[PDB]
Amino acid sequence: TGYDLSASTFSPDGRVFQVEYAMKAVENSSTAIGIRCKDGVVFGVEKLVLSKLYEEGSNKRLFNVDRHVGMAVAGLLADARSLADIAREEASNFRSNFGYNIPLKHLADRVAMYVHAYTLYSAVRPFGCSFMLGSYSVNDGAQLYMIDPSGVSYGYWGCAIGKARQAAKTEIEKLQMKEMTCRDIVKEVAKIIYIVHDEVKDKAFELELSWVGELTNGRHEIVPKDIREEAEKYAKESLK
Amino acid sequence: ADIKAICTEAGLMALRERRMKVTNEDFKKSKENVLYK
Amino acid sequence: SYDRAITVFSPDGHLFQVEYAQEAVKKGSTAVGVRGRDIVVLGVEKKSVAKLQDERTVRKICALDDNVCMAFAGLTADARIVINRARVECQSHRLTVEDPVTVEYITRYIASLKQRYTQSNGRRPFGISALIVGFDFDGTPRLYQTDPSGTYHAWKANAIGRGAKSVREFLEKNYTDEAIETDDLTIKLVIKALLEVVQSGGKNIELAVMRRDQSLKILNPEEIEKYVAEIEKEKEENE
Amino acid sequence: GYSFSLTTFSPSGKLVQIEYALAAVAGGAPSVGIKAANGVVLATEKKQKSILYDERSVHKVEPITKHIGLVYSGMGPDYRVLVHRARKLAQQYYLVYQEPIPTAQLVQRVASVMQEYTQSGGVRPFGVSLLICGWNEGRPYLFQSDPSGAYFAWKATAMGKNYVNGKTFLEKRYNEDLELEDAIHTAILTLKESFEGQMTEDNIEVGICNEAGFRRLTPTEVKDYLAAIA
Amino acid sequence: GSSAGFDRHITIFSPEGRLYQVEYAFKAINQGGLTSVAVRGKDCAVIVTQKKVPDKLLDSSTVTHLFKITENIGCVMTGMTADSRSQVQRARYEAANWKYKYGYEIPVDMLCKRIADISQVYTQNAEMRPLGCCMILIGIDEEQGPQVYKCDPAGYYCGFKATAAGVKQTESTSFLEKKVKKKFDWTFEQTVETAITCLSTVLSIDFKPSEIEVGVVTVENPKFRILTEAEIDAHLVALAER
Amino acid sequence: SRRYDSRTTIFSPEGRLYQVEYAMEAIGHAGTCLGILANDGVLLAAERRNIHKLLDEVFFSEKIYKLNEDMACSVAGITSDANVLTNELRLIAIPCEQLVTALCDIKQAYTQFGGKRPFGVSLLYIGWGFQLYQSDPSGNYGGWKATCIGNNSAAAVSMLKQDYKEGEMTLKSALALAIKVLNKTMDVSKLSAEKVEIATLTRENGKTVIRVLKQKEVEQLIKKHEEEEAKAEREK
Amino acid sequence: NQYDNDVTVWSPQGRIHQIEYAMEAVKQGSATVGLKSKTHAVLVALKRAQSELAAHQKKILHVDNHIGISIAGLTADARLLCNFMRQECLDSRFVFDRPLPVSRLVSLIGSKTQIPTQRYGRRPYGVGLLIAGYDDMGPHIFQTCPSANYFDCRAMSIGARSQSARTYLERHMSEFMECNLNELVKHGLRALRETLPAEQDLTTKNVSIGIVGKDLEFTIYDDDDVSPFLEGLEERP
Amino acid sequence: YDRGVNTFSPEGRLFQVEYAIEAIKLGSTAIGIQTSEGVCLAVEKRITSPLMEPSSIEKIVEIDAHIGCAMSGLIADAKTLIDKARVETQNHWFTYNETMTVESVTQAVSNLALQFGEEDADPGAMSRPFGVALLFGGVDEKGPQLFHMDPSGTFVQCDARAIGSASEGAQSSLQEVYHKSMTLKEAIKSSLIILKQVMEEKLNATNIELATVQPGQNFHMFTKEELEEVIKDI
Repeated sequence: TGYDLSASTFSPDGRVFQVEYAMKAVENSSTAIGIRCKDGVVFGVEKLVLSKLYEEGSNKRLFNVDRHVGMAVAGLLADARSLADIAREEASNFRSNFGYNIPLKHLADRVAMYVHAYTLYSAVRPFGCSFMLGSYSVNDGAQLYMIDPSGVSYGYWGCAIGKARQAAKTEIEKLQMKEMTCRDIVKEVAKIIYIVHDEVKDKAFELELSWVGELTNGRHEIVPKDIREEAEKYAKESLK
Repeated sequence: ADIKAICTEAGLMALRERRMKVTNEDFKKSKENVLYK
Repeated sequence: SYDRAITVFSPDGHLFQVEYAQEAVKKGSTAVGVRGRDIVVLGVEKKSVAKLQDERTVRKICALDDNVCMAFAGLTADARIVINRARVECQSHRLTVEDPVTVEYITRYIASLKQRYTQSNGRRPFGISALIVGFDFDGTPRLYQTDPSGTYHAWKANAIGRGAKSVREFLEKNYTDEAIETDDLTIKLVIKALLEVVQSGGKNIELAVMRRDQSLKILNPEEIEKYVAEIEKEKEENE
Repeated sequence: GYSFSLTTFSPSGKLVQIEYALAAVAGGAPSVGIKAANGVVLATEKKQKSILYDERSVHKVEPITKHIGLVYSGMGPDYRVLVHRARKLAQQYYLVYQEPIPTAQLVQRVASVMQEYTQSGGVRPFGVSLLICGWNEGRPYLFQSDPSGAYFAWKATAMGKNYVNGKTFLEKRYNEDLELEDAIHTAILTLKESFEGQMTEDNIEVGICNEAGFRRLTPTEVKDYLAAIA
Repeated sequence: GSSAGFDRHITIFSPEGRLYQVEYAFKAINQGGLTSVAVRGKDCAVIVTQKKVPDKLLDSSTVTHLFKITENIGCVMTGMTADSRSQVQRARYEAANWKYKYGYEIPVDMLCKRIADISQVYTQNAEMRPLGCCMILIGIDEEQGPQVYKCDPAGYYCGFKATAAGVKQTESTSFLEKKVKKKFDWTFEQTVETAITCLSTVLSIDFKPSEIEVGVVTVENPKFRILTEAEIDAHLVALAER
Repeated sequence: SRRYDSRTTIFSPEGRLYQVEYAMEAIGHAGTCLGILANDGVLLAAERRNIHKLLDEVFFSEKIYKLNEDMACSVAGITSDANVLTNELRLIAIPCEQLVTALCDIKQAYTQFGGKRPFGVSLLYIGWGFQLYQSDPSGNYGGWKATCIGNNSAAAVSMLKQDYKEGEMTLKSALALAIKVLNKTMDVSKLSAEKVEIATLTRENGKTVIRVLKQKEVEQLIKKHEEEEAKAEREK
Repeated sequence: NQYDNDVTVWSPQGRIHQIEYAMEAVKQGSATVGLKSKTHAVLVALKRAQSELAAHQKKILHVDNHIGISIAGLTADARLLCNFMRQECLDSRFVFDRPLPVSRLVSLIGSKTQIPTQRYGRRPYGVGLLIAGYDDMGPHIFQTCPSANYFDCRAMSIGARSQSARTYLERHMSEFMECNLNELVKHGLRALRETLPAEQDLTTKNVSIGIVGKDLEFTIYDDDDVSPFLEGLEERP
Repeated sequence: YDRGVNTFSPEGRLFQVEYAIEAIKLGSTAIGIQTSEGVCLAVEKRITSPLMEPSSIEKIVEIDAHIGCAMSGLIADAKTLIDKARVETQNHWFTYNETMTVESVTQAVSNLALQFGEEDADPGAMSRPFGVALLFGGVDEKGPQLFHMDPSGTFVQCDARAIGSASEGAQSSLQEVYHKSMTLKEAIKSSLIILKQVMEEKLNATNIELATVQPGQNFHMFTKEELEEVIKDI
């Protein structure tokens, strides 16, 4: 009909279809959940292996845009990596100008505007990835923001992005995330990922785990393998 | 078509003036009708 | 800036914008050039001669330099840009090499300028074809023809314009060493070639000549009418 | 940005986008300008769709210099862009000549801006027609700048909705001996024929130019003029 | 409703003189499904909008359509959330630039008059789409007093005694028009009450002190503040008791 | 971008520039503009289409513009595009042919590269020897002894092709010829002075004089021609 | 369709057809196999000849002293990418006086290739790269896609009929780590044999092998130098 | 049209690149043979009129004293590629005081191909591919070498490559006559035999071009007298 071929054209109902179509790429990717607990944020991504040939660590959907802010992505991975570099350069510029680690609220509000800038013109296409940014500091506290391809950034207590987002959200709501800590959440984040995974559908997933909290001194790090395996065992046992 | 229209109109000018012989003035007034206006 | 690919390859492998530009050449007035022994000749059909038109301003034969002149066929506005561009480069070559430009060089530059417009963003091809004539520094007469694609060839005698095919067929049969023996015979060959497509006669013929160590000379209508009488006279004795 | 012209010639030799821009002008609020012997008047229908709108917040009749005024008929946002450009252009003339810009000179500069958007790439013509009034050399001036960029010197004209009948009304009601006050009376009368409902001091905007310069009539002043109508 | 060419895809005129792309941006304001109401009183201006938190997972402290453009100027955004933040960020930059360049706080009228100028370019150049958001600035002027200005995607702008934007804009406009007809210079308490009532009556929600956001500017304190749930509950309690 | 591009500066399959031809159609619907060369001066008679009786008469001429001290021009087509070309024309100004060629290079540029629409203006130039020039949106320019552009230009050129005695014309003969040619071209049977616009260029005291004939002077030309035409009626 | 003419148009199914169309250029290219061990990372390529009177198109290109790639797709696009990675590897030596890590290089070409897949009028790099390198982290085999998405692979095969080699690589992926250099190259040659038709065979003319190891520079082997590797493997059943 | 220049087909083909490849089939047939004694280049002028001077049709171009190029397809497009080749050469000589290898010269010209774009390109950037196939032939450290270039930027060394209108027919005949160990005289003779069979006109010393680059000797344009000597046989 021609109303959906550009991001600079509005549908007669006032909706930008190119941005909506870009959101569909996120809904075709594997789910990535992030839960904000009392003293941090834990990121869990269901990372499938399309073949046994890829090494353990390929297609890392968990990025480190700053020493205190993580990034869990869903959708097209190339634009996820490009937005990770944009988030990386936004944090570096903030430190090089103001002299301290960039707040998550400002980082989310800054990267989202770059994402939004690609949803206005026909010269560029909207980003095909949605990502969650998590951080922890003693002053600001645990924060978790999700930015969609349109450019909407909202703080979250538990968020899920991907094809199993809707099922994952229901499992997150059961959790009393405002009271438990990171060490307890990492077990549940694994459990939610294993529950929403479809074994008859696309199978052979690798559980990617990351967190940032007071137990890491406000530093976003990959969950240690020893804790990660313990979380994996708890998740597998929960499926009976 | 313009040539035939020039001649046909030129004869019509002679028919108006009740003549069988088409003059240059009849053809001259013919061009200003079919080609112009 | 407008950066759009006007000239692109057709699926068959043709540059249609180049081909369409060549079609505009086929709608222009017939220009005929004959390269003789000691003289080079350019003959251009004057299309329609309105009595109220200043014949000086409308001129399809222009001198790029003191030893090189060309006649074009196509879009009149497009040609003038090429002529001015060539005229500027004629002086640039003269200031650098301290020698008048050879007929190859100004033909090569014009053809290269034409090709650049068939492979540049935002530019449509020039819709004119040029008949470049002149003398080199050694006095060798040279005649060259360029087309909107950007290709150039040397011709003993050639025609461009609406009646190019018929005149070139005529030139294929009458261009001999005898027919270019003298300057007058070389002049008569162009008129014979031009009269094949020009209907009324010498009134619609604009002929300009250039001799060795001499500037471009435009023939007055009486001189052309004098020549036309000779061909008409020579036609009777051959019957 | 797009580098290709969005206004092109139709096969019948018309700039079609310009004609559609003029259609937007014909759908705008009526604007009437009358050039009297001692001044010029500019009147327009500043009627809002509710009482919630602040009438005095946005003015359709805006001054350009101390002696030049604008009033439009067409798209509101497009007129504010042309107001700033005209005010910028007047300052450029004032800076280099140290003399207030002539009314005629401003129209040419403003119409050149309007013409540019007809030929420039990736842009549409302004959907307004500018009625320009001024006072130079002790003589009143009134001009109209169409979306196409062509400017006409008008003794009395009307634009916007119902402008065809408004022009006819001015034909039988205007003479070169009209004074400024009678021109205001005639300008209000021209609006009234195209006006629907009742004309208050707030739903119409009047601005006049004389030797003292251009000033927009306050709602109190317009009320006094409106009383003479009834 | 005639069309000729790309008059529905780029900001070019229709045969009848219409910009459909700009019109479609107005329908984009209703895509969020939220209604905002702004009411101006004798010495205060109030912006009221509904906040929807579909799930407890969302941090309700972040879902805010009320933005502090500067200390003395606040706005409520209706439409696309992504486009709204860009306008707010653009409005903040222009407010800061005005303070630096001119030495005094930017007037409310000139703030959108700039913003409407930016959004007008979107309606004239065809390589970008209009921002599908509506901006309503409220602030206390030095001399004119309380000011309310709606700032639409088309580059239009006007002052308002009481305005509304969103899905229920015309339903709320009729309600506010009736209240203004009574010609009452409302106090600060009354302006909040009529703003809450306007959103309450039109939507028929009977608001709780977690479902709307109230931002007020008063002459006594010409600064823009967000009403807390405790402060917002006092007005809702006052509404219920009367 | 590619979708919305009209591709103004491209070639039609027949080798034609459609935008140039369509612009040339706009001039055909414009006001009639004449130009006649004489031995002592050049004139430029243009049909006035701004003939509304509420139109103020403030400018020196409506379609006749002075480019430099030695040159005057008249336009036909989009009047807004004419202002751009006339403003540029004064910037370049110098010989008459040089000025026309310089502008025609600008006009040809819009028909070859840039993607913009061509300048839909045809101009008639008069200057000091005495010469008359006509330009087209394609940038094609040519000198003329007598030529016309605008409404019924073909009809006017035919009249000039028959009644322009080459070489043996003064201003008075050329001025009278302009009125007679304008009379048939115009739909008005009277052709009052308010619907026409005549400007004459002459050399006086070693200086070029560009003067627009007053309404009183034109009425004498209309009166003289109508009596001269009525004199021919006495023959029949 | 209307969603496949540009790389900036999202299909209603959340796909970019121009990106996927550029991905098919790799599938049109000849098969290359890249596999690694605990100490080596080799590349085995099957060169193609347009005619028997023309040479076989080179498929393995030397990028740096420790990094080597095998191309698959548009040769001109491969040179544009290979020159870029050559410059970036050279720039690391000029600044840090250290070899550029392979993981840190593919990220750069994964971001360099992402820009054209998002801007109007640009096209994705119609080439697929199999990057083999050695650094402090050990041997690496990276596969580069025209979609600007790269994979850190134990053993990958790209090109025409490459999935037949992916099967062989998957079956014998367990014995890749502990096998020596000679056995590692033979596995790639055996894997590359699966991409050939039944009547064809691995010959010195159409086989190129590139090796990078712990103490070994990246060297490319050709017709004369493939003989020490080709004679070991037995004829296929 | 709606399609841009840098657009991929559903089969992974660059549309403009494939279309430019079809343009070569409309050009004249060029034959290049690589021989241990040297590289021979043959091409047909395709005279279309007796008045046209055959000397003006230069389809074999001296790139340098040790390398020559034969062109087919759009001759006007090859001038830009030839000029860059003649500029890239003498730039290697300026900086390294040595003659550039034939492979490197072809590689440099190949990079010019595919450097065409519509948006986000330099003002001097090209808009369409070069619809000309080049046949570089010369002598270097590796001895005589013949390289074939196509509008796709793909260059490859060829023992005996025929490009142009009769590329399909001449290549089949080339395979039937080419052996690795022959003399240059046989290579010149065989190229003329194949050309004579594929030309529309009759083969003579004025409608063809023959070029040889021998080791020690320089690039040499065969004259009419030299051409008549080999044509008089067959």
